[PDB]
Amino acid sequence: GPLGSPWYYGKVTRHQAEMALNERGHEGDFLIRDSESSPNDFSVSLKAQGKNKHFKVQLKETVYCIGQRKFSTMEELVEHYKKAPIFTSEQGEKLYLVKHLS
Amino acid sequence: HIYDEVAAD
Repeated sequence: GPLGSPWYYGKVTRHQAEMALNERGHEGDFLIRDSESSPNDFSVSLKAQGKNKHFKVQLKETVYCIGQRKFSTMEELVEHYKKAPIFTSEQGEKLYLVKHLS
Repeated sequence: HIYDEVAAD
């Protein structure tokens, strides 16, 4: 729900997010949506080859929590994963966030 | 709904 928060795409479901990413997205494009299975939290949905990825972001007492990392704002979370991988395979393929889907 | 693992840190 946040107004005045350009990081927030919308309250699209997982399947609706997959459709938008496949229809208009390029590798590295992503969107941030409410989580369907944990409604007070968020999901980062990433356009990736083969199968798109979805990552959990918990909002706990103002702090944005992803994996073992903590960020004061969603914007800083996004900036971190533009330069550090958000996903690494066991064979070394790394994925980064590039830009928000419009 | 299974979520993908975030890269280790």
